[PDB]
Amino acid sequence: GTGYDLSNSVFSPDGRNFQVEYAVKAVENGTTSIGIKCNDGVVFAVEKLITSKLLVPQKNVKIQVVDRHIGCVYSGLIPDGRHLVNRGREEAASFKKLYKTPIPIPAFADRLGQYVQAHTLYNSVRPFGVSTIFGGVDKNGAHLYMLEPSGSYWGYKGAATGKGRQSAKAELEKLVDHHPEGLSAREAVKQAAKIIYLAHEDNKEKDFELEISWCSLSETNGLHKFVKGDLLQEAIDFAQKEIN
Amino acid sequence: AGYDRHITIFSPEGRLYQVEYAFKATNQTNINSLAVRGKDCTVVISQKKVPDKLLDPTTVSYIFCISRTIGMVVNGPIPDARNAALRAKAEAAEFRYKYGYDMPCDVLAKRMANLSQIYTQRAYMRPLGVILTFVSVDEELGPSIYKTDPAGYYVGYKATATGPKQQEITTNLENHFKKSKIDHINEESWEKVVEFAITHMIDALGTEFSKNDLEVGVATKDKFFTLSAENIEERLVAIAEQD
Amino acid sequence: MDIILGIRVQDSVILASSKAVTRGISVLKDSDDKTRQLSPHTLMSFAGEAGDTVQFAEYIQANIQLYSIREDYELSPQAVSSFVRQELAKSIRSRRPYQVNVLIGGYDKKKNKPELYQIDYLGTKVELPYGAHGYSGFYTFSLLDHHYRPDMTTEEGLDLLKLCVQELEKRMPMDFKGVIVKIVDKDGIRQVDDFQAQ
Amino acid sequence: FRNNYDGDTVTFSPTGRLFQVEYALEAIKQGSVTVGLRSNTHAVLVALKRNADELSSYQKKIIKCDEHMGLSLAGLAPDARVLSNYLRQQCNYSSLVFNRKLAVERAGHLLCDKAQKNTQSYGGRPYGVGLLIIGYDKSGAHLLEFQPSGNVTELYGTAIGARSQGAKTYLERTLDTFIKIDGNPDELIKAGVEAISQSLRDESLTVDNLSIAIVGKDTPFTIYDGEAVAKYI
Amino acid sequence: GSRRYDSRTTIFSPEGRLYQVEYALESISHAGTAIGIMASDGIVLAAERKVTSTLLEQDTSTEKLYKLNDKIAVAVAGLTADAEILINTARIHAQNYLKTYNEDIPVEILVRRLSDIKQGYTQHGGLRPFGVSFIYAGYDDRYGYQLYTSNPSGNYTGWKAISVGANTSAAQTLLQMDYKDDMKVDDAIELALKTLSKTTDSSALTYDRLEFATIRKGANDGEVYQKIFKPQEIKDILVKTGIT
Amino acid sequence: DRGVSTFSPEGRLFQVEYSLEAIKLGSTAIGIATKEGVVLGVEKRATSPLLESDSIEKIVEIDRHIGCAMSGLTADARSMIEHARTAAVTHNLYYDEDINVESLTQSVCDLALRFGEGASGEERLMSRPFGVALLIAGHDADDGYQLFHAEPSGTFYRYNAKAIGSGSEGAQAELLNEWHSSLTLKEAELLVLKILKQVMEEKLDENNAQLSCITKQDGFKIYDNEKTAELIKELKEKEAAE
Amino acid sequence: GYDRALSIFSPDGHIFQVEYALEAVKRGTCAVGVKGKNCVVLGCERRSTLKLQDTRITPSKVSKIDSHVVLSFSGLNADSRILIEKARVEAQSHRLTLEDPVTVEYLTRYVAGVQQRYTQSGGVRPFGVSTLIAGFDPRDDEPKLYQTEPSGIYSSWSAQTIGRNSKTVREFLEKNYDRKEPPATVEECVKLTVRSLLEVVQTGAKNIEITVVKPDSDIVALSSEEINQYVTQIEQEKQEQ
Amino acid sequence: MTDRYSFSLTTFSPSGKLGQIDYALTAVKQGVTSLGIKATNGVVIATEKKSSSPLAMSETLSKVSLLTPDIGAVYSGMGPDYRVLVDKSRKVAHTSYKRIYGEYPPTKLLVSEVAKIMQEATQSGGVRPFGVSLLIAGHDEFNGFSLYQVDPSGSYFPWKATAIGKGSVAAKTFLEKRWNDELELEDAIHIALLTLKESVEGEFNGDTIELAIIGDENPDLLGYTGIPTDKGPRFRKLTSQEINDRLEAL
Amino acid sequence: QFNPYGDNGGTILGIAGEDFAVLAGDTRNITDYSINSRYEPKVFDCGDNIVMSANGFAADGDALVKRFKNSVKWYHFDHNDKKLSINSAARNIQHLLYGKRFFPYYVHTII
Repeated sequence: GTGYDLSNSVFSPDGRNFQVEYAVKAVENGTTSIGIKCNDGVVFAVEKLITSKLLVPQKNVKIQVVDRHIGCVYSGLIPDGRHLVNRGREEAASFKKLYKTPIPIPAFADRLGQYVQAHTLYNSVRPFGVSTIFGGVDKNGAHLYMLEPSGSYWGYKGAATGKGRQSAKAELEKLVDHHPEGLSAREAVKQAAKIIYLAHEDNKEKDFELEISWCSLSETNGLHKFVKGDLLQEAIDFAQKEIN
Repeated sequence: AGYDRHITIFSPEGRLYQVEYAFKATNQTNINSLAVRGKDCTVVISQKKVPDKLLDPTTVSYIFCISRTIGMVVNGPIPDARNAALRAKAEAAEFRYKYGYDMPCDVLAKRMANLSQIYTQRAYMRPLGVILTFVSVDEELGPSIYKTDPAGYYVGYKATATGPKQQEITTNLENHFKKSKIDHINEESWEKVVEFAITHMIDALGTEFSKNDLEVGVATKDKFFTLSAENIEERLVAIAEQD
Repeated sequence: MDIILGIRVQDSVILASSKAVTRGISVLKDSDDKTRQLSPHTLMSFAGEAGDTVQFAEYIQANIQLYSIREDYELSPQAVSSFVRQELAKSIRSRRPYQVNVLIGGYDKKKNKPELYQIDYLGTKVELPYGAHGYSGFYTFSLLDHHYRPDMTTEEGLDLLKLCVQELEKRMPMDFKGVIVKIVDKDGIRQVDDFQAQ
Repeated sequence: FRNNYDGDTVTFSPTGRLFQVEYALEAIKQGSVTVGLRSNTHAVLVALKRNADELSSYQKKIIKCDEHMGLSLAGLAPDARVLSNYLRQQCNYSSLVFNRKLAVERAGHLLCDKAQKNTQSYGGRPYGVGLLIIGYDKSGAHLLEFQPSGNVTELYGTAIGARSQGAKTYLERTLDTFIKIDGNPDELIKAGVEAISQSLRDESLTVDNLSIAIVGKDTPFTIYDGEAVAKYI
Repeated sequence: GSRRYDSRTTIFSPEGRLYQVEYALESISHAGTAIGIMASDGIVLAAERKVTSTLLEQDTSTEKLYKLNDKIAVAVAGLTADAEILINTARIHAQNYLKTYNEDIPVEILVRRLSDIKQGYTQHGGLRPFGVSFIYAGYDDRYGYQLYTSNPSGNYTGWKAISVGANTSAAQTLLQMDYKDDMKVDDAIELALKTLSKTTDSSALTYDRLEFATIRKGANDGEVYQKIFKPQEIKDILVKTGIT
Repeated sequence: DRGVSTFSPEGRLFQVEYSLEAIKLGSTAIGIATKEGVVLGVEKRATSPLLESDSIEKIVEIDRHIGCAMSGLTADARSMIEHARTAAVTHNLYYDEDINVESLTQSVCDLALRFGEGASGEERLMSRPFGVALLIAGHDADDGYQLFHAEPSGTFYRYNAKAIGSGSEGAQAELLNEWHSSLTLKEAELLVLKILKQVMEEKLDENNAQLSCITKQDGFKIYDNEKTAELIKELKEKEAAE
Repeated sequence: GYDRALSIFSPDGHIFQVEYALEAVKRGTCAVGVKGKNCVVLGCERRSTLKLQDTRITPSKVSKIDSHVVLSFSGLNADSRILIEKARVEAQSHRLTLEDPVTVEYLTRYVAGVQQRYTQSGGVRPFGVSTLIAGFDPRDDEPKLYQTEPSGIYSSWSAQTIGRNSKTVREFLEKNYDRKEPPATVEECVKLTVRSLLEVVQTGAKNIEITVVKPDSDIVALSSEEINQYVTQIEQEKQEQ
Repeated sequence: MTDRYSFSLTTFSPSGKLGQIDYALTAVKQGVTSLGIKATNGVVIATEKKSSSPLAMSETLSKVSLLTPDIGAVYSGMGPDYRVLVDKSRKVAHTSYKRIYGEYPPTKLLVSEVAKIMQEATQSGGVRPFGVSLLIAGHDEFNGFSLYQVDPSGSYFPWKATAIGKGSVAAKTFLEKRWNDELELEDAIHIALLTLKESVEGEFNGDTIELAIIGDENPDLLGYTGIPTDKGPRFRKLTSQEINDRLEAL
Repeated sequence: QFNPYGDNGGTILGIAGEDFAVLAGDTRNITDYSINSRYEPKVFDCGDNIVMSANGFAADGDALVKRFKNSVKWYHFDHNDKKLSINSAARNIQHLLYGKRFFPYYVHTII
């Protein structure tokens, strides 16, 4: 029959969970955000649609920090993304309290994974309306992850989600090919800025604001920091130069 | 009336459609996996398919290290697979603490099968769209392959296969054992048992493999481990110098 | 402690209970009725801890009265005493036990025989021809062991109680300000208002 | 379509929508208009109060949360009472434990996270009210727009409710003007009263009809009603 | 949510009837017929075994006649499993009363307590009612010999002669025809067998398809005795009455 | 089915709106606030002549300075009056003073939306909204005489005059014209008694109608039948005068 | 665990579960109450779908809440027991704390409150029972008669009836009960009660039971003969015309 | 989270039928045939080991299970449902009897305990009935030998001999012809193997057949000596060899 | 064993005039035979023209004042900015103090 898409935990005849797939539609509808893994860190960047001149510039931040070394960015339902970061923060604090060492990125990835996967097990809860790109620097290198509403996640060289995910993915793939030895933190910040400006073309009707953050072992000492001032503008120009 | 296909309650035929559709989800990944028993080892083979270029291939895995001795390969969506993996690891650690010895492969299998049976009977819990193949060299039973499904069913195998093209692998392995007249691979080294597993994987599927198309896990006395891309490449070189 | 006496004769149970209520240094009341009617043919007297004494009695009363309504029937004196014993036997192993000793005197309308039950705060029940709680028994039991007969009339029983009260007035240190006497028989419960000088 | 996917907040539509949340958003547009706007020294709320009869009162729209924070409502008033009271506690907790005035930005984060919990769980409903939060903290004047969807945005000026688009367009035009109304509270309020009146249509703002609140540099969050707003009519 | 699958077992029909109760009574109407007849010197319980085979062990069998107390027994019509749940709780209540008052539990109080438990599943809990109807046969020193009946609704009544299960209408008419207030146990034993014999849906009324129990105050004693008839004892009495 | 706290496409709560439809079937209740006191009057509406009219209690005392009138499902009002009476006395115990009329009303209104099957906000254990509206009338030193209309929606309005129940819409339009900021208590008494007569199906008398007032001096008092009977008489004479 | 809202509002503003609970009352056997100058009388009809009962032990229709108050009902028998029990418990609890038995109004107010609670609580259906509560307040000789219904609403009546054909018997009472001169005798009060039931019961000497409650805990039920005598005298009143 | 299914999933239909119990019985009917026969000095229970793959090791799956040293069980229907019922049945034997009376429960009571568990899965909130029928065979000092059948409804009945599952009707009839109250244990084992042959399509040997008996005490299977009152378990599972030996005299 | 109570000494004084009131108190805070502070305020302005001092165990004193100050704040929030009268403040403090009847604020308080 039909109606398999009306309750969460229900399998359809083809083994699918339609409510999760409907959550993906909410993500696809949202703003585009990316993550770039460099030779000693990670770079996160997001599009910020300027609905009106009344929006105070640089104030409405989207990128969130977990602990002091992890950065999280998401596309879709923003409140749902905050809920996941709130849990991630609790989850990280639990780890550090017991094990002393700040949570490794793969460890943190599974923690967010199991929690999102749990929201697909029961009909009393709704699946997360976000795809989250996160990562940082730990004991043994840099890690970049992307998490889906299904609870599925993988490690990434580069990641993209949202409106202009395809434009971004295409650009990220070019980078992977043209830099087999590895991109640098400095290069990635600029390169990210470009990808957003290019991926914005799938939403060119509205003006936008760029936001970049990074976590590099040499550049930020392995801590998550927001790209501000001169370094931001340097990346703004780099993108505004190559858009033409 | 028509909700007998939404929750785990009996249909007029005495069937459970949600269990049946959970089985369907196990093939969603489009990956085949086989397990064979050596003379004193157990080898699992699973296809590795990394489509996206942006993916880190080192993070893509469906084989899990449950305990020092227990290994588990999954067929089905990865979020459900990791859900089953974490629980099995947690169950393995607890058993050791409570009873003073390492949890046997068949016991963990039964435990996970029992746990899967609950979701089959209780309405608020959904079945996991996964099939779990547990492997080890038990200190009492020797090389062991025990496999569970969404129905809550479990049993031991001389050798087994799971996936979309499961039947071809199964009948291939069947024919070899009808021939050899024994229930295992009569080999001393695991390296050759791994080679056997890859060989019959090729013959049944009719496909050649590179070092990045496969995924191997080996269980031995007091250890289970996975092979690296180069460990597999070495195994692929040896099978080439035979055909 | 307060004086609580009970005596079963031929066709009735007679309960004698002291009227004094002393708190520390002062006698606050000399007209206290240390008894409750649980049912038309069953009476219970009590002595013990200041607060618990009345609270337990009124609680037991409310329970029997509820039963009497629900079934439109009067439980036998045995059935009531068994109920009371369980309540005290629960109490003893609770957080704060009822420190109350009771005498249950009732006329069984089915057996046509008077019955007297003695239960302490532990939940120790026993059926007696005559009973006493506290220090009273130390003076009275030897009197009653000597003068008691099973075929004694209600009038003989009252004379026997008078003899006990006299001994308790002579040899006991505390002034219990006399007693209230009540008769429980086939016709119910009545109070002897003239024991001050019978 | 819609009818099958609007039974509860826990259900996604095939297009990825949450109708129960969108239905809750509709209760705001049905509510009376209110406006917020700020300079660098002050932040002002101007609200149009609504009456049932000419015998009824004009239901209050402004609620004080702390000495440095307050908000205006548009939609279900009981839900505004709930959310304002939660915000009152959070301001109070910050002062008692940390001896610290709660940052307006964090207040928005907390309101967002509380509203979100009502959009993912079964049985519950989304809040049916919009909120405009003004405040003066350690980083100057602030204005926040709260939506039951859980979306909180910091703005120079904004309006929510019926015909609110009139005021919102005016402020978007008057931007460069009112942002510089520093040191003069009376001008910022007048600029807010000119904003709200761009969303009128039915009547004109009378004495027992207008509601104005202000917070800033050396001005604790205070409400002006009736006779007190007469010099702005 | 879960509301989707809630049958709502404790709701009223537009007519002011309880669906689940009425359907439970419909379930009972197909179960083997049980009959209770009260005489001046005792009570007789008789029940017809629904479905029998050649290999069914009738000696170790008891599906309709259960012993609650030394003075109270029951006849079961409906789900045997549901009955045993209620039987156990009834066996407990009888003992609790004995411990409390040091007296045997008066027949009606035990009956009421069980009937109240049935009423519970009728007003709250969202659970299905017990598909069981009881015939209580008991003795106390207040009303003497007593016969009660209770059904899934939670209602109970007293009787001189009653039948539950299948063909109750036909059985009740036959009972109303031959019953007399001054009846003796042996007369009632015969009446019960005759009524069942005429209402049986099977061919012949044989011993292997019957359960029989009597509650008498054996004159040569002074106490009440419960007698549950053995397979041979049922066979004997079946010949004596003139059925063979 | 569908959740008890579900929103309509128009942004309304079904159960609250349906609750309001039950109110409309209830008996008429009218409040008039004056600078001499607030008057509360109700339609008794007995269902049979055998029903003892004075046992109908649709006007109750919250405190000496606060009283209220009900309309709709009157059984749903008991726990509301209980909460109000408790809230009033409790405040006095904590602060040694009279509870403000608005504050009392606000507390009663805090129970209104406490319904659901598990609404994520607290422990709202109530299966449905109240099927009754209340006219809470009182006096306090801060805001003098006050009349409030409490609804199952959680919202409460302050009225100079308000009519609730069956003949509300018509009676309200009447109060619109008749009310002025200088009415006397007497004038208001006749006014309530007049409007009631217009909307009531039955002919108004001292047995199917009940009056009450609240004044700073004497507090909340329910007018006994003999007192109202005369006010009905005074009304008839003043109406027949022109 | 079960808290599904069974009793809720409908588009027109009704609680259908409470509405249907009254339909269960309509089905229940008729019950009537009339108050005199010095007594109250409760009349109840007995069913005849099945006849072979034991009248000694079969639960009667009029129940004693306390020595001075009685409760009769119409509707589901099983539901009533729960209400009778709770009322009987509160009867003793009141005597324990207030040191004075309940007033008929208070006891009625409690029973009605229990009923109302089941109309807006989760996972429960309303009581399919409507009750008549009669008796005398402590140290009072003024007769009291109250009625409750599933909705939780209660009120006092000079005379009232509930159950099947209560529409008919009420009409009889409406044109046969003078409030000016209520039955000044126990006899003429019992007679008026029998008369009202005979309009519906259709010749039922064994199908009519009567209870008389007088001041100071004076409650007594009439035997078949005593009632049958009234019936005989009443059937003559008709034939003598 | 939280099990919000606090309502019954098995309810009465207008016809008076309990849907889920009927459907659970349907699931039993599809299951492989299993049987039980009571002799004068023992009871025999047997079933077919329907291996779902020739690669699968049919030994690592026991359709016949020991509950107490004197009680064994076999089933027809859903395997996983049976497995958990065995776990529950083995435990309730201790918790509700052995830990109280210092001895193992008699057959009839353990059966009654298992029946209680299955009954609850018919009434409890948010569950389905067990999709199995059980045949429990045992021996206790005061009741001797006995054989019981337990259905998804929770109902149970004693048998002299019976069969459940696929070809139950055919097998039940064949037992009726061959049963008498003078059968020896060996005769019952012979009757069992004959009756099971008609239910088996393919291979019929000690590897495709599972058979266990409740007979005499096995002092060799006790594991210890020194306590004269402890003489060993009456439950014994026959080996693949022991079955084949009896199949030659078929 | 841990003693939850301590003594911080100090002395407070309250005198009411016809149209005024005073609440005095020394600024010395001690522990045993040592001085903790020569200036540690003890009398506070709580709003609504109410001055309060809870002398004795400092930690209990501060906690009580803090709770009452917050009680004044919530009195405005819940009763439309009404002034908390001194008699009402007194009664409110009784409940604040009796709330810890079995673990008292070890202070003598004057308003």
